[PDB]
Amino acid sequence: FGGHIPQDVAGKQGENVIFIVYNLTDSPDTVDKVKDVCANFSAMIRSMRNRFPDMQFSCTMGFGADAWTRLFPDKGKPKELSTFSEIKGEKYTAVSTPGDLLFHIRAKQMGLCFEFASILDEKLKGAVVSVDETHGFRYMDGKAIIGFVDGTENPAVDENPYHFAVIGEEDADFAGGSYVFVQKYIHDMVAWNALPVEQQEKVIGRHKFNDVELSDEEKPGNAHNAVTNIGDDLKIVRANMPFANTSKGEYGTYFIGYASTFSTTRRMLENMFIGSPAGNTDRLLDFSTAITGTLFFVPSYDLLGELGE
Amino acid sequence: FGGHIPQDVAGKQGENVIFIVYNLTDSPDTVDKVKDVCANFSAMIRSMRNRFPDMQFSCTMGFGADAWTRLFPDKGKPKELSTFSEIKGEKYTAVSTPGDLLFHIRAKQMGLCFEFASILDEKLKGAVVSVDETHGFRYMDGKAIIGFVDGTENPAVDENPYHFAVIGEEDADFAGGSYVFVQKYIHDMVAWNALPVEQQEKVIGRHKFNDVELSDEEKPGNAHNAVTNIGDDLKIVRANMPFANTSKGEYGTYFIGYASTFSTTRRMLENMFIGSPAGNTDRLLDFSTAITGTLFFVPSYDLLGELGE
Amino acid sequence: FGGHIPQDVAGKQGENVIFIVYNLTDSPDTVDKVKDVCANFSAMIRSMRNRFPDMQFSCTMGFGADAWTRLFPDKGKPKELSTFSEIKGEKYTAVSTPGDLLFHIRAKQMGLCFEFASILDEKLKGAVVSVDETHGFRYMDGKAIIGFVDGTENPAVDENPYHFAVIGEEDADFAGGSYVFVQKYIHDMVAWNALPVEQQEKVIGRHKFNDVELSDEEKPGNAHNAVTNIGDDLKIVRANMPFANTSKGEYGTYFIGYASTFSTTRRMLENMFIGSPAGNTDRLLDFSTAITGTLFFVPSYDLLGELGE
Amino acid sequence: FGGHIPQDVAGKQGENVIFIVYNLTDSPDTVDKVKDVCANFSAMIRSMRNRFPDMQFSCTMGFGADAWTRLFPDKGKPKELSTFSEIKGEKYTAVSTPGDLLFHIRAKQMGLCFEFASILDEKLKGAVVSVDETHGFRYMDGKAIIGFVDGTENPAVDENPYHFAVIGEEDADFAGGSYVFVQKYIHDMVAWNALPVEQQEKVIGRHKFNDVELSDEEKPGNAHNAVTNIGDDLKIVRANMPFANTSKGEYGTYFIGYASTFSTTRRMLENMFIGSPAGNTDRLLDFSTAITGTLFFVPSYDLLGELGE
Amino acid sequence: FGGHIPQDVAGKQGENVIFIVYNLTDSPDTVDKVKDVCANFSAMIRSMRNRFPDMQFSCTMGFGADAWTRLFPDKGKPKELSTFSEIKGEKYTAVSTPGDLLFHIRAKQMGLCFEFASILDEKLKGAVVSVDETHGFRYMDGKAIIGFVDGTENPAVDENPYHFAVIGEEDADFAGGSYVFVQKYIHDMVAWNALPVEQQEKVIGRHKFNDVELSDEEKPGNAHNAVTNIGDDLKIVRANMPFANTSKGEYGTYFIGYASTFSTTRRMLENMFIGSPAGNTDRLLDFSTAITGTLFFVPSYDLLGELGE
Amino acid sequence: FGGHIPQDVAGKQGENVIFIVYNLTDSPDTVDKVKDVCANFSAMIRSMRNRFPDMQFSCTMGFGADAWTRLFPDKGKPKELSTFSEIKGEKYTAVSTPGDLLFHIRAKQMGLCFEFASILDEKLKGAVVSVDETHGFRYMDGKAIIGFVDGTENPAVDENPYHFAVIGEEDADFAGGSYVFVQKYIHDMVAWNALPVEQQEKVIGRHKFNDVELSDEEKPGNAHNAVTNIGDDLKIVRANMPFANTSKGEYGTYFIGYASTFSTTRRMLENMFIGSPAGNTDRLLDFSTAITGTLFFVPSYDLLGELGE
Ligand SMILES: [Cl-]
Ligand SMILES: [Cl-]
Ligand SMILES: [Cl-]
Ligand SMILES: [Cl-]
Ligand SMILES: [Cl-]
Ligand SMILES: [Cl-]
Ligand SMILES: [Cl-]
Ligand SMILES: [Cl-]
Ligand SMILES: [Cl-]
Ligand SMILES: [Cl-]
Ligand SMILES: [Cl-]
Ligand SMILES: [Cl-]
Ligand SMILES: [Cl-]
Ligand SMILES: [Cl-]
Ligand SMILES: [Cl-]
Ligand SMILES: [Cl-]
Ligand SMILES: [Cl-]
Ligand SMILES: [Cl-]
Ligand code: NA
Ligand code: NA
Ligand code: NA
Ligand code: NA
Ligand code: NA
Ligand code: NA
Repeated sequence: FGGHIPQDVAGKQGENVIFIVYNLTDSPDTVDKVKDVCANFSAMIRSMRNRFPDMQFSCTMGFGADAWTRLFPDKGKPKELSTFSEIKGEKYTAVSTPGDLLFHIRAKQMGLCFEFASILDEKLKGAVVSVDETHGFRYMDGKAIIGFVDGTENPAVDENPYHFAVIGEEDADFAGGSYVFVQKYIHDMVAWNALPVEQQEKVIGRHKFNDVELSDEEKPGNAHNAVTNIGDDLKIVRANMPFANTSKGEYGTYFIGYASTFSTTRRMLENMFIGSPAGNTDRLLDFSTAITGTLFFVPSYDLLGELGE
Repeated sequence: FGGHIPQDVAGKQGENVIFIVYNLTDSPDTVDKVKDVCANFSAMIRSMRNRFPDMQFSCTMGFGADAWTRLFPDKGKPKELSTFSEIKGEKYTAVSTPGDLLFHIRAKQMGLCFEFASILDEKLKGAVVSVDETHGFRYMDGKAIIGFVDGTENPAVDENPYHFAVIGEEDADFAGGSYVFVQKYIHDMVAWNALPVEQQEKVIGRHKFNDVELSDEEKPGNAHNAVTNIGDDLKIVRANMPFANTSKGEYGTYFIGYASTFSTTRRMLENMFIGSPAGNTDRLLDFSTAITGTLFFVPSYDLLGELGE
Repeated sequence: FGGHIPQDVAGKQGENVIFIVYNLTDSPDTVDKVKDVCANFSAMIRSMRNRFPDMQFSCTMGFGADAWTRLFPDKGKPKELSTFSEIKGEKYTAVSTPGDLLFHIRAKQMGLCFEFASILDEKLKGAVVSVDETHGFRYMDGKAIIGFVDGTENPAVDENPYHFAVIGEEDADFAGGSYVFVQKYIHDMVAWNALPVEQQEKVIGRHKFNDVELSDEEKPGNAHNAVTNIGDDLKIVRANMPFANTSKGEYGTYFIGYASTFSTTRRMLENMFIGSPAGNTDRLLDFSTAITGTLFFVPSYDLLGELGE
Repeated sequence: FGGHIPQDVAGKQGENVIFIVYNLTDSPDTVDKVKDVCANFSAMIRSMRNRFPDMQFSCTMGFGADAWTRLFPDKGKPKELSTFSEIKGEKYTAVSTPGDLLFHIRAKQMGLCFEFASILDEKLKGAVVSVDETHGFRYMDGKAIIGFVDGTENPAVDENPYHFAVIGEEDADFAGGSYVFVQKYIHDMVAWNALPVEQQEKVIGRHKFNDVELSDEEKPGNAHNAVTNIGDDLKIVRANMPFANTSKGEYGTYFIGYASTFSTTRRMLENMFIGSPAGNTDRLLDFSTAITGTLFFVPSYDLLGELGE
Repeated sequence: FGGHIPQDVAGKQGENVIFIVYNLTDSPDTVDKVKDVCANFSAMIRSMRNRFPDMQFSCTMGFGADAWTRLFPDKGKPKELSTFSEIKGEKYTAVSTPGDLLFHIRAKQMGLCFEFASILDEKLKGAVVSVDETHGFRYMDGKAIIGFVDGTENPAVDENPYHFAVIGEEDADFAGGSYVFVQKYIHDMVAWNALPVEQQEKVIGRHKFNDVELSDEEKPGNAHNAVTNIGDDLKIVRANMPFANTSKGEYGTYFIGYASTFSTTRRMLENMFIGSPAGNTDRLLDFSTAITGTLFFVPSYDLLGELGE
Repeated sequence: FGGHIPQDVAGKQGENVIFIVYNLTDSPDTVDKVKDVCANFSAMIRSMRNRFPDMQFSCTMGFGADAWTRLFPDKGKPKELSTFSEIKGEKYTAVSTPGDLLFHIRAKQMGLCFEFASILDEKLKGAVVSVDETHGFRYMDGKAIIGFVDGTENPAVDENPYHFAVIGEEDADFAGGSYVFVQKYIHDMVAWNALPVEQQEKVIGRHKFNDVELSDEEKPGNAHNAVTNIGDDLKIVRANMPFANTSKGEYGTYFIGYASTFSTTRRMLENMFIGSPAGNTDRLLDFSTAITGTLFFVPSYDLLGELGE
């Protein structure tokens, strides 16, 4: 990665997570306050890890396409950093919604995520407004909120997740960076829970209990893991973090996918929402509605430091 | 307690917490669905503790005053179970707000709280509407969100917390039960953080770093721990659980206090909001606004089972 | 329990377990060697717990009916300590098989169970021959090897498991003791795994994923949890510990049930193997074959010490 | 114990330990400062346990015989609280050395012991002078510094350690209290390490590897565990905590023994230093030299509170 | 390693272990079923590590010499992959016994090893028969079952264990692979335990308590660690995992050694069984009998994937 | 580092620590005994890590300037290995005090540090005399004993600590080595504790509660973190480990700093004790007195092995 250290874009999914999306304000301190956070970001992480070395603390910081150009007009721009274009299928739509800054905060204890987030609040006071804050949690043995283990397909063991999450020499000025895409999905849990397990397995493409992938013969072409694994060893590093307000019957998945090239993520989204071939849409979308969709660029630590100067 | 096993009303504060307050609906299944939960409540707890014996899982279930009489007209009524009467001081008000059912869910992992809460959602579908759901977290070494350790005054070590949290033979028909009072407080963190530590210590009545109580000579009469410790060995078992949406600058404390007699809690509230003497109000209320206030009765497990029959 | 301390008969199920059943030999040292173990049993447990206070070490020791009378002719005999009589149904049989001594060894690490067992081997050299040794393990979140959580029905939370596991003043000379019954079951995993989950749930009587008991309307009368919960608040404390040699396709459950009265266990077995009414047998027996069955008496520590004198 | 809650006198041995012995000064604040600590002692423990609920924090506080009478002339005196009288054998002497206050501080982390001790330092400033401070540590699986597991003989499993550590109705005014005796031993490690293991086992009376007690036939009458187990079910609760400055070749054991009656401890000491019969001294004293010896009274929490009034 | 990722051949020894050796059957599905496992092996590991990231799950898969040629006739063959030739000394024999597939499964919980093994059973049904299954456990602080710490000599700290366990460019077509040799040893524990510790130390070549290597002057030339450390910085990565059925008096060590070149392992075996010089055999073989001996090739993950195509 | 593996000079700070400084004696075994430790050092570490893989055991070994030349006259000498020259300011002095060997021992349990240290004592018997032994502990969330988090400035996250701690090709014969400097500081805790928090923050240069660095506008030029961060990306890897004997009112910090070049450490010391500009001394020195100061060279493991030949 040209000797550039990436942010934690190939990290495992935390036990506790905070996703914050901010929009910038037009205040006369906005650029400076954002740059203060850029300058001090790795120090804030150092502080947490020094204080709580066993709590697996991590935070990543990303920038929206318009925000990047506003904040950093002379820094160039990653080749694929452009506002996400809505993908509208015959039935489902991957919406494109606002967001200038993304913070993805993970730790073994929620109190540490809060601590970091509170300092961001203080440092960015007047410079930002909240677009979304979602709190997530690890559910059992890495299950998505629909009760199936998620993440087994992430590159690991015989592949290096950094290879798939981090920009390389194909865009050398931004090597060590990453393209991260987020979507909030709201589930129809009543309809999902009405499906027998065997039908749920056909929707997902893996066995519910033991997480073993369905055989080609058993796996339908519109299974979630069939359509989202686009092939040709093109992969991203994904979470699907549960969030919920059960008292209101609200159950969701916060999708976050880090990629060396956004083209992979976008192809996955095309396969899901349009279908390959057209109409062969992700069956899981019959139970899941995308209500946000935003692309951010996550710079290498080296670049982040330069941004803060 | 007349041989009655209490719910977990003298438990320590969890690492992760969900507070849910429901109102009952007028559906023709409402009483039956609530009774199903009553009947199966200890089984649901058994399941969690059997599956995750090291995760310190706990849930308590309580009933509002009006709800109790609606649901269980022939079961009698605890002597102090009456709708909380708002306490209006010259400056501050402890508001009285709605709530028919309370669930207080605690565990070492938020995913387990979610699991339990999702089953409550399913079992109570159509019988309830959400009044409030708040998610809390343990912050560092048991700090309240204002950065001071909280809970050291809870009866422990040389006193038995059950003695102070659980109804005894003074109301024998409900021995083993508890009166629980909840309040959501929203903090003015900007004003709080502007105070030097030494002034913050005078507001709280303990040292910030080492949690040592201020000496009588140093402790003001309007310190939080001066006014809320009402004396005569009358005590309750309290949490003040942090909650926050930092992206919106929202910082709060979810107060929950379990008592053998609500008269103690009410006297504490009088001391805080009216002052003893009048005007000697809790200085912490200059930085904290109560936005909910509700009393619930938490029956013994024995009684809970009878309620579900 | 007449002031008698029971052995660990209401303990939770260990992470690692060793079940050993010995027969006595006719050697001229047999009684003395057994008495040496009786005399030193609580010391051996003290040693383990002193050395490894966080490893949840436990061992229980029990005696077969014939063995008890051979070893201890003048100590009287528990009222229900008689060789188990085989229960033969129209289709299934709960066999009665040999065993003079039972050791049930549990800990957070298998190495500690081994340590204790090796010392028993040394102390009993020449006095015993192995009838069976089975090693078990906790499987996920307390699942039985058939993939369903087991043990949720064990008395806990609003009931005291000692009340159900320990002999009381109804047999005062043996108060603090327990009746323990063991059975090895071999499963037909191929047939079991061929069942859809919804049919598996009807066999067990609980939901597979969330361990919620089936409703009366949904639960068949021959479900495992219907037939084994005999009613009238008559209960025992059970494990169903997984064991396996997967390379040979061997999958089993080692049943062990501690009871204040063996009559409860025997009634449960009648319900399973004969049926109540006759023919209403445990559906789980269509997938599980009992290959051992033995009753042992587990004395209080006080009595155990006397036995060793 | 007359309804009196004892201090942690039957606690297990901590991972990290601080033993502090203070003498009182003649300052005109000495009694008041000591009483401040008495009054606030259980609060200081509450604070630690509230902040660090999983760190097994404990502290006990005891008073020397002369100090008790100086500080509390009108509180009466425990029947056996008298300055320890040196026990001089033909070869070895159990010395009697000064000490007015004892603090025995234990936790899973040394930093917590330090925290508590620093607050004691602050509260007692000018009122005390240090007689001894020793820091100890748990060594492997509860080994004493001579490489043998220690503490297995402590009452546990089939006996209640409080019964042996806590004063009962035989001295009702002080029920809930305890007699604690401390000795620092310095070892001749070079001589000890020169002994073959089999001879070391004869000195101790247990096997080195597996902690199994030697048989009567194998155990010499002067073995440490033979002479210190005085019989007739008279027992105390002991630690022998390792301490060392290896750079100076200094290896020691800090003995601390809590007893319901000091007469048991004193009889043990007679057996060790004089011998029963005379000359049958503890063989371990051939490798261990007592350099301190002091008796303290550890009051119940109830009494401690009264002392602080 | 030519850019090839090795299997976990330099892993530490698990807390719980399963060793399975299978023979292939002559069924018309055998090759395909084995290839299915090859193709899905890294996915099965990904699943376990995704679900249980803190449980240190690992599995390695190896092939016997004859099996390799049967299954993969056109893949070439590692230079040293040939059926192990029995080493017969004047007194002891390192036997050569059957085995086509080896699975070495390790984790912090035995239930996870079982899970993985059960899926192998299902996937290989009809294609294999069990030759041996042995379950092992970590014993105390990494002790072998003879009570001495084992594994300290494994390359680590100032050497890289992969260098010694993994084939390099000397056999480039198989770089990233490993030669693994397994032997089951049965111990004469009665004879071993009859040896004084000082003689046991001379058999092993290290001190029993502190694991310090004997000095050259003290260490006999036939000590286990003298004869098995062949010199010239030629090393392998070894376990000696305890296994036992104590009820039958059966105590064993399951030897498993991973090597970049089998020539090192074979030289070690020559030193042990024949002696260097002849007759200078491993003294530990006077207490240990080899009852199996088989060589397997453990391919890199890259190659394993190709094998499964 | 020329392919040389460094000792643990960029390790995190242990939970428990032992610092030992020895002087050599003039005995006729001194060189040989030191060389025995050199030869066996990595083996001793291997043993600890093999036995206790989860206890984060570490030890580093360093040599004083005079000692190096005495022991190893023909090995050359690191370019900056010269006896530390006392730095005397107008008010404060960084003293230079004796020491020939340094051992820095860290682990999650103090018993493991003791174990290692005891073996060093045995191996070095007669060859050394103790200059200092200090025991340290981690205090809360990595706080120095003055109650502020320390170590956040250590290179990490976006920098590699080895780059700053380890000698590179600028001194190729010693690449992989490190310069370590130790100082014992004694604090005036009474004066420190009398400072309001806001003044303490000005002395340190960070906020006490949240460890956030003071802004340039708020941070005085004589703040500890201003003067010790010398700039130009010149950094060392530091601990400031707490030690104390609270009973004597003794509170200290054991400074230890590992550096690729001692010139950085020395410049830091100049800034602290003399001031840059002169007189702009570290304000923390108004509360901290240096009582030792010694430089040691910590060789790579490769070189250490050669030294032991
Ligand atoms: Cl931590
Ligand atoms: Cl710019
Ligand atoms: Cl797009
Ligand atoms: Cl758990
Ligand atoms: Cl009613
Ligand atoms: Cl009211
Ligand atoms: Cl332990
Ligand atoms: Cl008898
Ligand atoms: Cl029967
Ligand atoms: Cl804790
Ligand atoms: Cl008095
Ligand atoms: Cl005396
Ligand atoms: Cl895990
Ligand atoms: Cl082929
Ligand atoms: Cl060969
Ligand atoms: Cl460990
Ligand atoms: Cl030299
Ligand atoms: Cl210098
Ligand atoms: Na501005
Ligand atoms: Na209805
Ligand atoms: Na005999
Ligand atoms: Na005074
Ligand atoms: Na076929
Ligand atoms: Na010499």
